[PDB]
Amino acid sequence: TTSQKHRDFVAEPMGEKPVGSLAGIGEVLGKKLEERGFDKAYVVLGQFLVLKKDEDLFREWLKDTCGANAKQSRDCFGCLREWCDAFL
Amino acid sequence: MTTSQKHRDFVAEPMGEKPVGSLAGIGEVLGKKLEERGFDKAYVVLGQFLVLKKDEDLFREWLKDTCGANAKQSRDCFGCLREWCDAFL
Repeated sequence: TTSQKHRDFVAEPMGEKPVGSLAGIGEVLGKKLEERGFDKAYVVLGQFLVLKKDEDLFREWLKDTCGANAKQSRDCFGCLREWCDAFL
Repeated sequence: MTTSQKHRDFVAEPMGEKPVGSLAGIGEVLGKKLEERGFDKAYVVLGQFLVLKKDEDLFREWLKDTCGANAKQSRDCFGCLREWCDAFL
């Protein structure tokens, strides 16, 4: 199952969308990401790609960086993976 | 058109699993050094470009530090990723 936020994100180029457009990334997680330099969705895409799309390493990085729980990191990973399948 | 045919072929379509050598400015010598440092697919270099927030100075310096690229090579590589992003990101 997936949220509408996921489906909205995977359907279109992300351009300059903020980090909060990513599935799983709510207001709390977004503030922390912004505070650490990840202010737009594409910067988080960048990390996903530097980590060679590795699910375990990306979800752990998201936990260490902004405190995402398992569901939140699962949803964020899945939205980036499906976005890449469509556009990359 | 003053770009390389490599640039044009790269920016014309999604990059998928293209090797790092498909990037403009990345010949066999630079490509090997990038591959040895774990940057084996073009999208991994895109990743670094994006984590650096598309900053030319930071990205070109990273490329120089990582594979020894010269100014022309690093400018070609940045320009190709910049225009790819403008087209597809």
